[PDB]
Amino acid sequence: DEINTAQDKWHLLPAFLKVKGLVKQHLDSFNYFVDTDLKKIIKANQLILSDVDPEFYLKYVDIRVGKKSSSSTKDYLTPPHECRLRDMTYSAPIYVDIEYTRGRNIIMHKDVEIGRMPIMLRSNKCILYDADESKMAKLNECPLDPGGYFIVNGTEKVILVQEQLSKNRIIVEADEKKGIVQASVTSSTHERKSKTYVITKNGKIYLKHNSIAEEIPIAIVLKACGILSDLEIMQLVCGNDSSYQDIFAVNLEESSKLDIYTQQQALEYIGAKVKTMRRQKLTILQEGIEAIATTVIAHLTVEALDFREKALYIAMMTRRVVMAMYNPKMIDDRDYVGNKRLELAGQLISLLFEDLFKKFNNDFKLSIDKVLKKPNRAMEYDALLSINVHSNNITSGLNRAISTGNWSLKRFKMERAGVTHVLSRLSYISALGMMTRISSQFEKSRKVSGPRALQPSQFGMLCTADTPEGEACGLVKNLALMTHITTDDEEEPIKKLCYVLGVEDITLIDSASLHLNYGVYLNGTLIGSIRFPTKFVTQFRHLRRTGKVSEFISIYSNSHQMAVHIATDGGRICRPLIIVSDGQSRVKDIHLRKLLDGELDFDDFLKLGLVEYLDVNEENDSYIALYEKDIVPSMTHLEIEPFTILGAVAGLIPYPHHNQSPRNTYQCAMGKQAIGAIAYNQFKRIDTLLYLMTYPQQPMVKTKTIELIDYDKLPAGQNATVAVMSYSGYDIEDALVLNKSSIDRGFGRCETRRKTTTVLKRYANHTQDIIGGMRVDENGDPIWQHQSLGPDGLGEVGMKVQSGQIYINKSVPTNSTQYREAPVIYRGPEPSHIDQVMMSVSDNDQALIKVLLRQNRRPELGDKFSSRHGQKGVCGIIVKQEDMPFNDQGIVPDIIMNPHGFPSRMTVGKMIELISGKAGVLNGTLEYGTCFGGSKLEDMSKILVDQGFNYSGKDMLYSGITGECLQAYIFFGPIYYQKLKHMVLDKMHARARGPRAVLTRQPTEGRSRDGGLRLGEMERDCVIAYGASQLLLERLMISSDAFEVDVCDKCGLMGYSGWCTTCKSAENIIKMTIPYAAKLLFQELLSMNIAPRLRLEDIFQQ
Amino acid sequence: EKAIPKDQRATTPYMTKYERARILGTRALQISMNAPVFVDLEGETDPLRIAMKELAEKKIPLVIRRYLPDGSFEDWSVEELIV
Amino acid sequence: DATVPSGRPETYIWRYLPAPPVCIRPSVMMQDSPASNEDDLTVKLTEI
Amino acid sequence: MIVPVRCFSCGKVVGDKWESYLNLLQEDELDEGTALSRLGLKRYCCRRMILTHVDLIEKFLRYNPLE
Ligand SMILES: [Zn+2]
Ligand SMILES: [Zn+2]
Repeated sequence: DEINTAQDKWHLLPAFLKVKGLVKQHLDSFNYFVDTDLKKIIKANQLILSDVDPEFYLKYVDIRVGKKSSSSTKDYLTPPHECRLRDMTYSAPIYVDIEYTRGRNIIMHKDVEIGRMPIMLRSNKCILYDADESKMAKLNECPLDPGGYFIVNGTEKVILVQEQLSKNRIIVEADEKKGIVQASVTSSTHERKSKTYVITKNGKIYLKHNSIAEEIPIAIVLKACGILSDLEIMQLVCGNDSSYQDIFAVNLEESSKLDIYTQQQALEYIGAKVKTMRRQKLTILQEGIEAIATTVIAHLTVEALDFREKALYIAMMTRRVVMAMYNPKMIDDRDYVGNKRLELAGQLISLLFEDLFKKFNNDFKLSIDKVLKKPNRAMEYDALLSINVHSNNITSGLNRAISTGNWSLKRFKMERAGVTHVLSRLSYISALGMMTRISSQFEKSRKVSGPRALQPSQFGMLCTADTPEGEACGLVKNLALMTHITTDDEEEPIKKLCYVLGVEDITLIDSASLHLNYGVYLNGTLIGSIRFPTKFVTQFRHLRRTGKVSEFISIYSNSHQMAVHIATDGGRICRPLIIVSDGQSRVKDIHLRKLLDGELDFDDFLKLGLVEYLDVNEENDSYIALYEKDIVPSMTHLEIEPFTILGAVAGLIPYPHHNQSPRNTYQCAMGKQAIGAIAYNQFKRIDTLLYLMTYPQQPMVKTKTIELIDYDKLPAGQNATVAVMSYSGYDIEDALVLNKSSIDRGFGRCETRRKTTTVLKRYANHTQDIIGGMRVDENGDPIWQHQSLGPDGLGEVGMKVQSGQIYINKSVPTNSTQYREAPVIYRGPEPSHIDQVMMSVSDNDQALIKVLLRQNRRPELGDKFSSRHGQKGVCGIIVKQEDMPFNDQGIVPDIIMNPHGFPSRMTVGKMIELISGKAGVLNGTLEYGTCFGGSKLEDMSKILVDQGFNYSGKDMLYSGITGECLQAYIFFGPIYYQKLKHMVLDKMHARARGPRAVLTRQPTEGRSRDGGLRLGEMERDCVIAYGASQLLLERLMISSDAFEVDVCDKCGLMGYSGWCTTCKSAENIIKMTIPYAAKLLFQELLSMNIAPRLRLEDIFQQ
Repeated sequence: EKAIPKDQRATTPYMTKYERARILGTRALQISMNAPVFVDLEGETDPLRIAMKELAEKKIPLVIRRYLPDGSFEDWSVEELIV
Repeated sequence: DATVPSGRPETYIWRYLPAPPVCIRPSVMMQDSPASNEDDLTVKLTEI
Repeated sequence: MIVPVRCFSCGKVVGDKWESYLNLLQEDELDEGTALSRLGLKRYCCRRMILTHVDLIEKFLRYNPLE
């Protein structure tokens, strides 16, 4: 049956994901790091030298990760799951070759190790790279695990994708009330990162820099940058425009208002304010400081007697400020996805490694100095011992940064946290959506919803539904399904190609005609003007399509600002689109036939110029068609598949285009919390917490994304027979009615698995902990606390452990001979079972114990369920099967969903899912609820009628309690339901009296520490508004912290034991009750010398 | 500090909700401290329910002292305060 | 008000530092090392 | 993991149908619908129990720790 390209073009998406997976940002970045950036760091810090002994140079000639040149095969790595079990870092050694000179004129190589690099899972260096599920089984790895994260100390850490503003790009931003216009560029070079503002103050444009002490008049800076004619300054920042010249004439005149100027004079004016350089090279404080003042003023390094590039950069920035002054709305939008760059795990680790390597080299040079600083006996033999002992700092720094997420980089001088997060293992989709997560840049002024807003420019780049609730809402964003993050491409050959294509260099042109033709930019930097900009852009795109230039290079022509921009940097988000030429799509189904045949993979669609990547800025010039059936000749591109605008997690929702959007976002939140299957090795894992469904079912109505991301292989939920009807009155406000005997048969059954880790650590006095125990009573019978312990003192595998029983019998030395008991007690409301006890050693030689406790859970009142449409709700009643309504065949619902949850939430996709799933089970087929598609409702109705059911899914039911026909037909069929991790068994908490804080004497704050429930200021306001004074006293003072203090009636100072201890009398000591917090406040005030003296009076005596 | 005579009392002759709640609480506290009661319990063992019965029979022996903002007060026995 | 002692304006000048009760600045048992750890206010007053 | 013994809704025994359904699909290949109806799974709840089951036990057994 012949290929119909209007429907088979979606196969480009599976072909794309077959070679560029969902976790590809991480894998590609780590591969690029360990394959080029390590070499680049080594080349940068190639030689480390000492002041003394010029007959000594230590060279860094080659670096490698995980492989020596002694053996062709790679080094043996401990498998990642073994690292997870033993709480080790999954790492590979960092091998370098060294040229260090011997005293007797000897030059030699070596292959030495300078630490361990943590290896991202499924990277080039990972043992899991190219394993075929048999190697995966042998290694105890799930083949469906995404990879893309690290195992440091047994913990799965993902370095989340970070979203920042584009570096080295100008952002114009106006203001109101203040009436300033501020254009800023963040110049992030390799060695420095500085911001160069161009402010407006009192109608005059100024330049502001962190290094410069004062804001400088702009015409002074333009003269200092070789543009001194004072007429071309006007021709550079205004051109021929009466308004702009009028705006800028003030600054033109203020150039002279100080004095008339030459270039060197303006340079001197610049140099008089450059603050300092930590008092080194002090002999340069002259006109010769302007040079580094101007070469530090931006990211454009000028290394000669020409300032054309920097001068025109400043002039263009000033022109932008002037255009914003004349016409607001000519400012850049900081929340536009074209202005954002995504930095990745590879770049992060590259910066971290370069800094740790610099610290390593500094310390190594100092150690070399110490070794060679002796008069005699200074043999060069084994200069590498200090490298055998100082190599651990690289390993330690990498491990610490990945483990804590704190990145102390001194060179760039910033301390950022939250870089890495623990890989959430709540569900398979939870891990997958943890990957493809993007954290937005801090200091966003979170008081506003500017960045929190969903941008139209994120279409097909970031998931439209996968954003969190709570505080983070738009601050966390997720990658869309079919995207790509560009890589840094070299701008030098591209600039040469631009010159070849008709761009006259920026030095051959005059100022008068500069704003007469389009100017060609390159990463924001003007490199010349172009005649026929559209022809230039077209030829550049032809070169990109034919493979002459890189496909991640984007060109776009801006018409308001007459410019042709070319971007080559990494961190741009882009997606493939089918090129439309002459009103025709270029795929035309012969390529689709070849693609389905197996040859002609996705990258062939680029190597033949049938598809191309567009970043956000190129879409500003494109004209994209959603479907081939609506291509017009004016269009430029065709969508490969419009549902790719949703990410991986939102791809679980069936018919998301029939729902109100907040419900889709809520499902994005709930699916990550769905209990289901975790991995094929989920029983070999020993994890801190793991919720597993006993009988997972795959959804009756899946989507294309579900099978793309393999959620149908590890599903989280069950297909509940659902009747949408009001019932029993325990299903009001989202509460659910659950069928007992569906629960009895295993519906909604799940287990909790929790891990407890102990270390039998070693001590300075040659002592260690022990697991001795299992003591008995007189009969020889084990005592109750050791009932399920076993001879070794580690809870037996298979046995039930109840609250109070010991499952690890850890004895600690009393003088770390004698052993104080520190047993591990099970403190659980409900009994657990011991299913795994793992005995092992950690990397540092000492025993490691892990005991996994499993707890089977049966659904109860207050357990939380959700239906992929944001309709969550607790179980409100569990009724017997006979009380449930039944149809003609005796089918009873497993769940009853109240009908009042539909009219306001407007989740029509849930109804369509019910009908599609019903027709699907009757027909024997799984149906599809793919976004902007899926199984058609009328075809499902045809199946329902052909099977004997009503087309609308409404069966006539009988009441279970009366037996009569219900007077309404009931919407009745299968719906996919998820049991969420939130189970009332883990939430129920009750405190009468327990631990109190040592400081405040108030009940603890932790549900685990038997804490009390805070009665806050708003509850206090409510109780005051009731006028319940005695209740106020009881709740706040008497039942939180009541202290019977002794108060002196002469000095208002609290004493003790009826002793004023300032009057030393015991005469005037009154006894009264005050909050211990008040007593604490008085004692703290007395500390600061403040004397809050209490004045008393008799309660009675009228 | 002066007691306004029962002849001329300006405040409400109606027990307020706060006065009722406080009277019940005080009387229940007294009963929980084994104070004798003046109603037929009929199986009641809870001091608050006993005190509610006494209030329903208007048998609570307490006096409301209503201080005016100037400092003077007037005394309203619980029996005379109408509910 | 100079009726009472300490109403003098010279008492507002730090001349004697009162050391707060250790209850105000408690020492937490079994934190990190087996050796007992102290707290910020106590360390500061030791410096003083 | 392994096929439920009983349909969650009706309580019909479906645990003796999984191997025979697999055999009907693999050998003498039939549609899923006809294979389900040939086993007596007429009610759609019973059909769901077999049609949507994911046989994770066969994957979990690849990680046998007592090989
Ligand atoms: Zn006193
Ligand atoms: Zn059934």
